[PDB]
Amino acid sequence: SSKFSNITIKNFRNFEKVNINLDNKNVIFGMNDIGKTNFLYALRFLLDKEIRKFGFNKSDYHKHDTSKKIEIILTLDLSNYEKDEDTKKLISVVKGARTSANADVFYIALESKYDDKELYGNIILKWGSELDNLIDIPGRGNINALDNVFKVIYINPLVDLDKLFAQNKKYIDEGILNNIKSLTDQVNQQIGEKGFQQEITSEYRSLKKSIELKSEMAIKGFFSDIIPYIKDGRRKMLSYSIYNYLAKKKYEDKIVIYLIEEPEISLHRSMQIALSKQLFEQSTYKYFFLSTHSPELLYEMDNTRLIRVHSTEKVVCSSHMYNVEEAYGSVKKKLNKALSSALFAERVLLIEGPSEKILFEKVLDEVEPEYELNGGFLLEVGGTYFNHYVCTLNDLGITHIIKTDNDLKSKKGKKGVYELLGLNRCLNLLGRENLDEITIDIPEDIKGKKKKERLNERKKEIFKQYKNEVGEFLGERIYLSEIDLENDLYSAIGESMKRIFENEDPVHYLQKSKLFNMVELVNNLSTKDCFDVFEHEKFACLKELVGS
Amino acid sequence: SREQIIKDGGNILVTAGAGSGKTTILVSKIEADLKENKTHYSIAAVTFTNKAAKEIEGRLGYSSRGNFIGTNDGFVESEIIRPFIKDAFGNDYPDNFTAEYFDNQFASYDKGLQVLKYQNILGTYSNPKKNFKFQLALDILKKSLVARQYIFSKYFKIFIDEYQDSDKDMHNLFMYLKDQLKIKLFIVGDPKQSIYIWRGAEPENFNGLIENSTDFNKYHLTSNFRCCQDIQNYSNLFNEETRSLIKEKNEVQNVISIADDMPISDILLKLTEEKQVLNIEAELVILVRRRNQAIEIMKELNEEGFNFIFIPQTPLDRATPNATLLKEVIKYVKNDRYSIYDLAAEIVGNLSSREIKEIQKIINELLVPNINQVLINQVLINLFAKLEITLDTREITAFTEVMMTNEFDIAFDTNEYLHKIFTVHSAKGLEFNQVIITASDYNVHYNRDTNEHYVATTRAKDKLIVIMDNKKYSDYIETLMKELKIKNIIKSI
Repeated sequence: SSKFSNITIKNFRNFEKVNINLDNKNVIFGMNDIGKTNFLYALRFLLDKEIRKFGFNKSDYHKHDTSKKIEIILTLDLSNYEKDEDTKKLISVVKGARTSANADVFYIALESKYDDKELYGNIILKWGSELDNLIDIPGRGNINALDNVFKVIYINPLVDLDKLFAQNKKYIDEGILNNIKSLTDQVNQQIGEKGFQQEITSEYRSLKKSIELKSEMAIKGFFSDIIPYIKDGRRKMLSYSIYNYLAKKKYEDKIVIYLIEEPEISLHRSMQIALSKQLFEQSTYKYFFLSTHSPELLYEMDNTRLIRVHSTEKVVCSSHMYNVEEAYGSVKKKLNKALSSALFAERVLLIEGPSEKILFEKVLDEVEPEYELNGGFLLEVGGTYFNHYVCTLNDLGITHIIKTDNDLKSKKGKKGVYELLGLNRCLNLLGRENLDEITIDIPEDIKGKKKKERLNERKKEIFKQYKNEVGEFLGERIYLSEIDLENDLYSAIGESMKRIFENEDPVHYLQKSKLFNMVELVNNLSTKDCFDVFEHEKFACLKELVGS
Repeated sequence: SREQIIKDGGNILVTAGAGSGKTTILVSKIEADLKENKTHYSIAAVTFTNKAAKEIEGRLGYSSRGNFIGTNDGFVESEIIRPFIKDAFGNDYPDNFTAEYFDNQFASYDKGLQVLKYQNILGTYSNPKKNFKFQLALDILKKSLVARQYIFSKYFKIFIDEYQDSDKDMHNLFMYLKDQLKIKLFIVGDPKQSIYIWRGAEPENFNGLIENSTDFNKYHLTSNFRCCQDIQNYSNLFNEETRSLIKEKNEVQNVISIADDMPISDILLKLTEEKQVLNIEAELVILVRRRNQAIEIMKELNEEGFNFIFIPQTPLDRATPNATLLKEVIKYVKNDRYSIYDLAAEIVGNLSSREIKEIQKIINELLVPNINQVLINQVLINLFAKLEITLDTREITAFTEVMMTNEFDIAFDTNEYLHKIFTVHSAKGLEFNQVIITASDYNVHYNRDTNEHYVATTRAKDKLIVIMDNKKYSDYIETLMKELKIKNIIKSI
């Protein structure tokens, strides 16, 4: 359902052989800053006439090897031709280069072979329906048929608004203009109305065989300079405001593709969210490619493809089609802001709530305070299932770790029925179906602390029944507690928790106020306590997060 | 009226007549739709002759929309047949084919495919009523999916000129684009049988659309659209059918009547200097019935300093099927600056460079001087034999007579003169800015010369000057002004 299928880059700079799936809206990010920039340049060379005329240098070839040929192919999908207007744009120019047998697909390729004597390898653009017999894109002079289809707008991080406005002023009443024109000449008559015009001529005439020297603008009219005025960081957003209005009117007849590199540069965090809303929520930017290091620039992300360039020197690329389902729509904004910062990390530990974050932040601080520097990240997920977070992180090649409590949820409208919520979420990551809800018989005289302890006994009983299902969880880096985190914490530092709280049952007291008591616990936690919790088998997720 | 015509954005069927009303409205309708539509879709205008396509392209201006302006044959060739013939029929068929109109006539559609597949040329059908190129183009569209996708993606509306000359195979393709591909069609044609038809013309397909088509929106064009309202009122009052369309105006200024009391040259000086109702810098032309009446007026004005050149009606100036083409052959023979490409542009279809060289060889026999009447007739038959057009006996003698003498040279001269005098039959076609006529020429009581008078009145564009030589002429005006209760229809000096 997207015109842009995938792009292939062969032997171009650090790209040995890289295949990346695509969509209308694409966002690229990762550690390799060189790979992200070369990715945008590889798209410009294929589609931007100004950057393509310069040809390939020796450095652009992969590993500076001129024998290997540079090849950049863009695969397109024309299946939605019946209801896509921009698809008909491409068809009208391609004409007979398509075949009816493969009418759904169309290829746009860039081939380059290097000449030693000419010290210069030219760029030959081919297209066609079949990848085997691509034909040269027809052209006459400095323009070809491809330049009539696609117009590439590259938004530099740093831009002067007055300079770009001078480019758009020309194309963007008459009886009124005539009065302004005659009045413009009225300026020059009053300016001359005098001692300098006559003395510079007497000096010029003796020097060289009328020197009036009027004033600019009045010669060419008021339209020559019409720079804007509002009523550094603020004017950057007005340049985007010009781009939206300009490109639609100027390039309505062709497909416009935006290449936005690092737009968060010299931009406030609040404006980054404003730009993110305009990129995804608004239909103003139909097709763009975005390179960003800013998590706040993805707060409003939806219906986009996320491309992650790996930190390795091989320049491996992992792409994910990020789409928020309608069921998650009521918590979409909360979910995106938490996941946006996790895309840039290397290992993400899925925790439930803030009480786990308060504990883990203190424990990690004593054991390994540089865990975020090396790519670790604590992502808290509350109320929702793990599938949306795991699918996005898995496709992007990000190591995901899950630590959740074994919980039971009472079904509404019926008493005595409890859903196996803790197991179902871990089973959902493995693709298995939700387990049947169970009914446990608790007497009416058993309430409060006595009631909770009996429910814990069912959790331990349920945990033992699915002993093999837990075995599959550990292979998938899923860590399901027997009862909950507080009981696993008691197993690691029971002597410390009893001394810290002086209460004979520290687990019961910790769960009274989970946030406050966890803060009270971490304040009195010893350094050996943090190492004991870290080294304990029940907390293997902390060892997997640091990556030892 | 015309404002109601251009506003319609759907399928438009236009009935055009009297000439030039079709071309000006077509160019204005095209450039107006280009301004309204900002999307990537383009328009396509098709004309039978290459001159009409070049005439439309010059008035439109820049075609940065990718709009196609060309010949009917060149359209289906460059947009349908050549791009998608290999998709429709396989890789066996060539896309570098060369279409020759005169050579390689065949009997069956299967035979022509072999000429294109093996002999690498696109030949015409032997039957004039059946078109092979349009039968091939329609067949290619049905066979090729990409061909249908490209036509829909490229053009949103198609303009067609002189639709009454379109054959049935040519008509089937246009209806296929409207019915199946849902492409808007702007159709311009003449419902009257007239004199000029393309060799495979069938007026019934055009007439059938006027009668039974619910999709098209029918419109009509005024015959004297270019003439001003005052001249239209004076012209339409002489014929009963035309008296109903004109509407009275409170003030009449364009039509001037002056009784001829002073000599002819003095009336010209009186209108030019004493009242200044005629400008000497604007083109002025005078109407006569016979050649002798023009000679005596031309000679009388040479004595008074007035300089004039008089165009006489040629033997070819006659309503015949090949009159228009025969005159162009004379213009190529008489004038050296008239190129052979200008002559080929008048020929129907987009002739190839090789076919142009063969036609040029036949006509080069007429460029030698003093080769008598017999050889002119054979060159003419040889010329029209290639075009598969028979020639009327009187058309041959009319062509021959013009070739012998230099008497009718300026009538076919490429140069243009400001002040002229023409006969009513001399410029039955072309229109002039300001015209002066005399009343004694036309018998108005018995309507013998009312048709020649109506033509005389419709030639003037801005200002018409009538001399009231005949009392019976003025009586017919005053009598009908009382029947219609018209106080003023004429401005008298």
